Amino acid sequence: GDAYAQWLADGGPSSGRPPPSG
Amino acid sequence: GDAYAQWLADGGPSSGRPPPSG
Amino acid sequence: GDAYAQWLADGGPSSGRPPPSG
Amino acid sequence: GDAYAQWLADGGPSSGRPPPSG
Amino acid sequence: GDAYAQWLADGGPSSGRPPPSG
Amino acid sequence: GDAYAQWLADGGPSSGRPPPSG
Repeated sequence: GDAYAQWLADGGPSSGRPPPSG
Repeated sequence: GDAYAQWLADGGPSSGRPPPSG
Repeated sequence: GDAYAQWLADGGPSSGRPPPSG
Repeated sequence: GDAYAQWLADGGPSSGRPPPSG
Repeated sequence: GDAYAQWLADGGPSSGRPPPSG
Repeated sequence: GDAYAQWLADGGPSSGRPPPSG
C-alpha cells in the first residue's frame, strides 16, 4: 500500500513502473 | 493496480462505481 | 463542487467537457 | 483542496455533506 | 478500496496510519 | 480544474504536493 501511494505520486501508469502490491 | 488508478482519478467512491482490484 | 465530482466521474479531462467550478 | 479530496473519498455528492472549498 | 482512498486523502504514508486493504 | 484532476490522480495529499487551483 505505501509502494502503491508512491507509484501514484510518480504518475501511476505513466511512471513506466508496475503498480506495486504494497 | 491500473484499474484502481483510474477509479481514483474518477473520484473513487464519488464515481458511483465499486473499487476494482487491479 | 458537485459538478466537479460528476466531471471526474465522467473521465475528467477525457470527458471533453470543461472542468466545472461547482 | 485537501478537504475536497477526503470528501470525494467519503462519497462526494452522495455523502450527506457539501463539497469543501479547500 | 474505499478506505484506501480516504487514507490517501488523509496523507497516505505520512499520515501516521497504515494503508488499508479495502 | 485540469491541474487538480492530475493531483488527485497522483494521490492528492499523499503526493507530497500542495493542491493546485485549476
